[PDB]
Amino acid sequence: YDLINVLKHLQQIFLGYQSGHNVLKFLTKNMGELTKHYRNDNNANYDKLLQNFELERQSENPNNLMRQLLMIQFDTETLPQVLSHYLQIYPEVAIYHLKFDINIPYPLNIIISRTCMIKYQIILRYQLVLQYHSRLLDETWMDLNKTPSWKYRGYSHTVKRRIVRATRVLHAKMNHFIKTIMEYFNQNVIDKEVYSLEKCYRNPTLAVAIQNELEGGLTNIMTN
Amino acid sequence: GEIITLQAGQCGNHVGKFLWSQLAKEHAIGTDGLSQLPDSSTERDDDTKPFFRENSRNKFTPRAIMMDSEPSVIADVENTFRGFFDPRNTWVASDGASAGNSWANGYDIGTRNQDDILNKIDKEIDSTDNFEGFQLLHSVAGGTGSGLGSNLLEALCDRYPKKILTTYSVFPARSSEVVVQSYNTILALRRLIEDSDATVVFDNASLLNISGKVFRNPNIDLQHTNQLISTIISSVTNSIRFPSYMYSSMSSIYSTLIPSPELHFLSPSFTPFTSGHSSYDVMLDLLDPSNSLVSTAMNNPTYFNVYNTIIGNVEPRQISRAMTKLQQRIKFPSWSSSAMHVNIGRRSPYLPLQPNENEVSGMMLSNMSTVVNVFENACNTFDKVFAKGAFLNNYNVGDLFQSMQNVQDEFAESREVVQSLMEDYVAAEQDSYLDDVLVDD
Amino acid sequence: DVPMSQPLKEQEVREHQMKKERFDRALESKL
Ligand SMILES: Nc1nc2c(ncn2[C@@H]2O[C@H](COP(=O)(O)OP(=O)(O)O)[C@@H](O)[C@H]2O)c(=O)[nH]1
Repeated sequence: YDLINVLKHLQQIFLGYQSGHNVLKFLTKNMGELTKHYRNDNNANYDKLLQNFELERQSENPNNLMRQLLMIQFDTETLPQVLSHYLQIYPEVAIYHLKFDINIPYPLNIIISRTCMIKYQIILRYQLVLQYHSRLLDETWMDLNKTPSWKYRGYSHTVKRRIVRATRVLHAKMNHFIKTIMEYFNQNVIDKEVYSLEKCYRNPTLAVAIQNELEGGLTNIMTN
Repeated sequence: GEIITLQAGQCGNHVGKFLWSQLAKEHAIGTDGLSQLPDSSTERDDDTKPFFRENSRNKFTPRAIMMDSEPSVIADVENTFRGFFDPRNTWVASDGASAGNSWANGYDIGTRNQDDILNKIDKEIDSTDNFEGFQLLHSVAGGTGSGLGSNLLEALCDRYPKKILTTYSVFPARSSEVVVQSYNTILALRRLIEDSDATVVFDNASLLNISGKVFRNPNIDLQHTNQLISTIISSVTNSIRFPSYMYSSMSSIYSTLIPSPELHFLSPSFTPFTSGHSSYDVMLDLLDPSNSLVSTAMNNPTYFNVYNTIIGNVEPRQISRAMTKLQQRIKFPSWSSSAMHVNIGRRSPYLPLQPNENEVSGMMLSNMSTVVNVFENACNTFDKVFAKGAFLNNYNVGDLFQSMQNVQDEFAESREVVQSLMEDYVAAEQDSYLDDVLVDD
Repeated sequence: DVPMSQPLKEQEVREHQMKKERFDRALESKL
């Protein structure tokens, strides 16, 4: 079956394993409609994004069956709302409701259980939303440093301080914090799990142990 | 996200051929454009696309243009490697010439034929998928740098106003010629300072100090050290080429490397390797100024921004421990509360970690205050000679030809722009520089 | 007897497992 390639593909899909260019590719164009869905009704033109994704699936690798089987659905419930059922996660006392899933054939479905798919789905939504916001901030930085209105001269120190430097000081702090979180999540959480799984393929003796680790890692991520 | 590299004269093209060779090796893509990988698989874990164009016959050439005023240099690379270059995208100067190693020379070639260099650049962009910012390498003072590299930045700003301009700057005159090259350096910096979005400086002393310790021929200076510098300038795209997740693009990295763009030049630090160990030590080893690329006496500098990518047999627990010197050793950005950022892994699979290896290598770069030692050399030199009448009156080409008045004004205004860069390096480390930004708000 | 706590690692390990199970059970109960 080549389960290793299959799981590597699954990791490429939901954990962003070696997928930085794919997440940025996903955001490319799509961010334009993504910002509208929490500013619209459930009658929103979800189809436009779904078509963009379908078109990407047309322009796809013939062997990467895991991408071929990948689909996007929309919920009405955004991450913090759906996550309200988790005992450790507190609700607001709502931005994205985009979710991915995969239809798995029985030879694999017995491994790739619905429980792991749900965990993969929710983990990816976290990763995507964080990447989304991180990207908006990065593009904002480039807009700041490209746009002529942001490069004014000879007005006052009051404005150079209150508008330009103030923007850069806040922007940089926003950037340092959001990026450091992303770095943590990958470096000290996801990389460990991908690594652990690689360790478990070192001439494993038990199918179950592998299954337990797949679930193990997903929980380790979710309880972080 | 495609990148096209613009290679200026001997600086750009020699390092370029050494780099494309290093990449030819890292991707097993071939110094002759023929993949070195077996045909046993149609799948890959890398991404050559952004730097190399794949042909219909699975042959490859780099996304690069060699600079036009120095056809003998262009020929050196195109003829030595050939199969791994595409000469049809190369512009050659309209007069087949370079009128001296000066700003006026290349600047005039550029302004006179701005449209022709752009037509070659623009046509290649149309053949690629989503062009990502321009990559330029040059000697700031030279004919292809102070002259044409300066013109390219101006040309690119108007033709491609929506794209990122990133450059590599190498050290200014290393000899008494500085009384001439420092003028070119300053005019060049005016353009680099006003037009680029980001850059970096590579000091001759490190090329040579490393040379003395790494080659068994310690008399090596700029040649051959070009390969050492090409392994240094690899860390810039490894996260793209051997893709990662954390920092996979230009717009996603520059906001982290230099939040305040006027101080556009980074200070690299790198441990050389052939083409020690622990994540803990490779990170810590790069805090030592002897591994820096702008070495000086300031063993206690302040920092505005520090970033590092470690590639190899990475251990996150060791990284956590290495962090102790972030807290103890980096003089804090009292003016902005920045902190160090990192990225990890993605060793080329075709140059894998060897059995029993736990070694790692990587690049630390920083926006450091005390980097004036690679700029003041020109600013505080050309001006004392300039004040007595410019020493470049034998380069009266184009704008310096049109009037002696332009000669003196271009040099003086450029010095003021450079002086702003020097003033900004210093002002930036003062707490009072930015505290008033949010207090009076 | 001495009014003392049982060992700490064990207390934390139990907390980790209970937290992991709390999570897992949030899902096992429907899935
Ligand atoms: N690091 C490095 N510096 C160089 C190299 N070639 C020239 N330089 C430096 O570049 C400056 C002169 O520029 P050069 O490229 O030779 O002149 P150009 O051809 O007119 O652009 C001086 O600071 C030289 O030390 C090289 O291969 N490597």
